[PDB]
Formats: sequence, structure tokens, C-alpha cells
Amino acid sequence: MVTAFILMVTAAGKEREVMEKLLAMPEVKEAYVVYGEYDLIVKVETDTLKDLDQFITEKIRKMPEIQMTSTMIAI
Amino acid sequence: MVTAFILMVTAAGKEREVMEKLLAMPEVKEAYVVYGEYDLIVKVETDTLKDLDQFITEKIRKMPEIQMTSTMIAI
Amino acid sequence: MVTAFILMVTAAGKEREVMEKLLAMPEVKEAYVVYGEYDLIVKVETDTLKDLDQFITEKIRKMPEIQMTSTMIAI
Amino acid sequence: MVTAFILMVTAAGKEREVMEKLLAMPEVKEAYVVYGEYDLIVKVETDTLKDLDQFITEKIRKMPEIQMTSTMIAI
Amino acid sequence: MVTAFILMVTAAGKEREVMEKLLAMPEVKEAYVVYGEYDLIVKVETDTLKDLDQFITEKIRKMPEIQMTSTMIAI
Amino acid sequence: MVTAFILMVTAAGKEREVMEKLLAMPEVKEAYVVYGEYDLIVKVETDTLKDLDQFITEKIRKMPEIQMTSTMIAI
Amino acid sequence: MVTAFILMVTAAGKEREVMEKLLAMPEVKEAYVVYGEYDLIVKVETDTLKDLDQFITEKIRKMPEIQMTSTMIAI
Amino acid sequence: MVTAFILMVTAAGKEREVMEKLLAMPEVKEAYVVYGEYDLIVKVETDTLKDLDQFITEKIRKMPEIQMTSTMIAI
Ligand code: MET
Ligand code: MET
Ligand code: MET
Ligand code: MET
Repeated sequence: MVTAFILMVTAAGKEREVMEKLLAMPEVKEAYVVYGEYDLIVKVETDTLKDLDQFITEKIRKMPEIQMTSTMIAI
Repeated sequence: MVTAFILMVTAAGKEREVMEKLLAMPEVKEAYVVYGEYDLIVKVETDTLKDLDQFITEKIRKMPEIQMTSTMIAI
Repeated sequence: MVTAFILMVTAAGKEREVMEKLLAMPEVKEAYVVYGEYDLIVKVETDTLKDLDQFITEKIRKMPEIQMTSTMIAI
Repeated sequence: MVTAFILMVTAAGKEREVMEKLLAMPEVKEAYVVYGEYDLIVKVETDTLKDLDQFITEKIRKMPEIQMTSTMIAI
Repeated sequence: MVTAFILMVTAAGKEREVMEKLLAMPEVKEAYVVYGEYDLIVKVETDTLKDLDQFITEKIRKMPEIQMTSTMIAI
Repeated sequence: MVTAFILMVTAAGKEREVMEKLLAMPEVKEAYVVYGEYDLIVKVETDTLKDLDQFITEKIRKMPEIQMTSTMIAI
Repeated sequence: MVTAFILMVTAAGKEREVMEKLLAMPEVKEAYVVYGEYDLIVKVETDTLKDLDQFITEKIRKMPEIQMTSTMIAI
Repeated sequence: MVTAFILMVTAAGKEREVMEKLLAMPEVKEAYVVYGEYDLIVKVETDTLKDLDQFITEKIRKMPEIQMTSTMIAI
């Protein structure tokens, strides 16, 4: 499987709204609101790299509340 | 007790109105518009880390004029 | 001749449409959506540095979906 | 006098519009479009620090086309 | 309790032997070698901020292999 | 009066002793050891910008335990 | 197939000789010495992500002249 | 001709003796010690990019005092 950590910036007053969307997703294993330039860090897992590609470009990046993301694929 | 400094980037031209809004908050002890990568520096004091957590999420991150923050907790 | 790579951050969910627009440009030889702080990596080739200058100002910086770039010129 | 360099990010397709505003200002000594995360770097001079404070918060930061700025005051 | 994610850059080729050391530390809940600007990411859990800062300056910053860290405290 | 905040990085284990030297300077109004990127945040005040330049370049920067400083002048 | 771009920082004066070693690897499709933050930009391809992990951690990162790498996997 | 601005961080307390050296270099058109993340900013002018990269790796990166540079080529 593929494990990845996604750092996210959400629109103001929407970080909780996004967390609630994420915590209902099978791929999300853990999610936290964090201090700093990023609002959240999310740990996700997919069977294949191709599924991760789809998840992030279709589910995450298309979420109206998300303004930016930086994903760190784990070895 | 918790003392922390929050450096923040605000929308160009909104730094002063944002500062006035923050200065009105009890948790805020000092606030200055500054030159550099950051536009505002705010000093806050809260009873607990949890209160600091909530100041960041329920107050700072709900203000659309604030774009990026960096929090440094006194230790 | 000039060869350069432009790494760019785009609005969440716009990376692919931006890429298709760039791929249509003659100066663009390759373009990939990538994981990490950047969302797109583009390889361009122009006759002169001045042409590279104009590609950045008249094309890249006029596209509202592109937010931040970093250009590395081959040497 | 006070000398400072201002790094600026402008709205897409407005960097030239901003340059034209800047090149008509007495305080601007030189201005350039630059590669990178910033669109322009501008060298300004004011008689006093107080005048710089006014110039940047009133003229620069209030310019509708400007999204962010980072000023480096010179010694 | 204090939960935090620490992003680290390590001496090239030393990332794994460093991770082993980290996974040995009780404060470390999970550790991964990652792709991107950072090479490692660990999720730490301490009882107090004091213990967290103490953990970094004693076990993290003391490891020669580790060249740079960025800490995001979870809320 | 010129007010400024200095973010300082000091040689490890010297944070406390450096702060005590700073607290002894009449230019220093506040000094805090903090957690994170920077080791210290210091609030200073001088009558003129000329004095601030001299104070930082001749005193602060000459302190052997201080490695980096990022001064943010206030409006 | 997995395609990725590696941004590399090498010990000064070793950029050219490192590139020639890279160009000799069948995983490497393109390599360029560039101006700026990074010294080299390298395009690589492998059949699986597992192979990429192995290639970067066992070959790339073990090269003595390579100091830092930031790999950006493509979608 | 190629015009570029180089931002540098220097060993604390060495910024001025370093600047003197820079002002001695013919490629250097102006140099200032600045407040902020960077300590120095120089405006360089060379005939070719080749000469610019050569200027940094020969005169800039070779100075021990200089710890970090960021280059913005002017368009
Ligand atoms: C892979 S879609 C755009 C990628 C983005 N930079 C991220 O890592 O989230
Ligand atoms: C001094 S108004 C806001 C300051 C901003 N960070 C700048 O240096 O341009
Ligand atoms: C995979 S070992 C360290 C990886 C490094 N951060 C890179 O992305 O190149
Ligand atoms: C004024 S000497 C170097 C100044 C440093 N960049 C600072 O802002 O603290």
C-alpha cells in the first residue's frame, strides 16, 4: 500500500468543515489541526500509487474549502 | 499560564483593521504592524495551551484577512 | 538557446487545466502535475533569455490559476 | 534618509500596471520585474522612517493590485 | 498531553539508520521516510511542552545526522 | 521612538544566558526564550532608527552566542 | 511506470561529474545543471514506486557528492 | 546584459566587512545591509548568465562569511 501525509491550508473558518469531510473518508487514517502555515496534516493510505493520484486530485484538491496542499509520499 | 507570540501575514491594506480587532480581544496583550515577511506580531496570554489552541482556531483562523501565521510559545 | 524548468503552485483543482493550457504553448516541451510544495513542473525552451522573460510575464503571470513559480535555468 | 527594498506580489496580469504606478512615484528610485515567488523588487527612499511608514501602509499596501509585500529596511 | 509532528532533513543516505533510532524513542509514535523538501516525519507525544522542547534539544537536535527540523504542534 | 522585535537563533544551550545579557540592556523591553525555529524573541526600543542600526550591528550581532537575527521594525 | 523529478544540491564543484554519473543510470531520463537554489534537476523513471524508493534511497542518496535531494513524483 | 539581486545571510557581525568586499567587486552595482530574514542585498550586473553563475560560485559562495544566498534575476 501507499502511505502519505498531506499538509493543507483551508479557507478561513472552514478547517473544521474540511476535517469533518476527511474523517468520513476510508483513505484517511488520522487527521489533525496543526499550528503554523498549514492548518491540517492528514495521513492517508491507498492500495496503489494510482489510487492515491485519483484520491488527491479528485477528492482532496477538488474540495471547495481547500486552498493549497503539499503531499509527502512515504517510502 | 501560557505566553506566546503570533506572527501573521494579512491581506495587503488590512493589517491595521485586523490589529484593532485583535487588540480588542482579552487574550491580546500587544499587537504591532511590522516590516518584513510578516505584517503583524501579536503577544497573547492564556491560562492553558488548550485555550491557546482555541484562540488560534476559533478566532485567528476564522478571520479571512489573516493569511498565514507562525506561533512561538514562550518556554 | 535557453532551457529552463518552471515549478509552479496552482489553485487547488486547477493544476490539470493549467497544464493542458501550457502544453498547448510552443515553448513548452514537457509538463507534469507533481506531489510536493509545487503542483506543476514545466520544461521550456526559448531562443533567448529575453524570450524566457516574456514567456514568464506575458504568459505565466497572466494566468490567475498560477500562484507561485520558481524558475531554474539550465546552465 | 531611509532606504528600503520592497518585494511585491501583484494580481495576475497586473504587475506592469503596478510598475507604471510605482515609476510615477517620487519615493521609488528603481523598480524591476523579477523571477521567483515575488513579481517585483522596488527601491524606495523617504526622508524619515515615519514617511516610509506612511508611504508603505498608505500608498503601497493600499494599491488594489498588490496582494503581498515584504519590505527590507537598509541600515 | 502534547501531540506534535516533526519534519526533518537528514544527511543524505542516513535517513533510515536515523529513523531506527527514532522508533526506539518512546515519545515517537510513528516515523516515516518521506519524499519532498523533508526526509523524515515523526509523530511525537509528550505530557508537556516542556518535555517536547526537551525531547528535541536532547534527542533530536543532538543527532549529528539530523540537519534541520520543523515542528507542527497538533491542536 | 523606534520599536522592533528581534527573532534570534543562538548556539544551543546558550539561550538562557544570552537572554540575561539582553535583559540587562536598556534598549531591551522584553525577551523570551521560545519553542521553534527561533530561540529568542526580543522587543527593543531606541529613540531613532540610527540608534537601532547601531545597537543591532554593534551590540546584538557582535554577541558570540548569537548566530542569526531577524529584526522586524514596527510601524 | 513512475516518473519523478529530483532536485539536487551537490558539494560545490561536483555538479558536472555527478551529472555524468546520473546520465549513466538507466533510471535517469534527463539531467540538467541549473542556476539557483538547486544544482541539478533530474528526471527519472522506474516501473513501480517500490523501485523508485530503492533507487533513490540506495543509489542516489548514497552518492557522496549529493548533499540534499527533493524528489517530486508525477501523477 | 543580465541584472540580478542577490539576498544573503552572513555570519552575525560580519555583514559590513563582507559588504566592503562586495562593493569592491565590479559586478556589484549597489550593496546594502538590510533588516529581515536576509542581512545583505546586492544588485549585480553581468553580460551573461554564465558570468553570473560564475560570479556567485567564484566570489560569493567562496566567501566563508556568506552562509546563504537567494537570487532574483531581473526581467
Ligand atoms: C498531486 S496534486 C498537486 C500536488 C500537491 N503539490 C500536493 O502534494 O498535494
Ligand atoms: C510595514 S506594512 C506590512 C509590512 C510588510 N510585511 C512589508 O514589509 O511590506
Ligand atoms: C526517499 S529518502 C529522502 C527523500 C528526499 N526528501 C527526496 O524527496 O528526494
Ligand atoms: C542590521 S545587521 C543584519 C540584520 C538582520 N537581518 C536582522 O534583521 O536582524
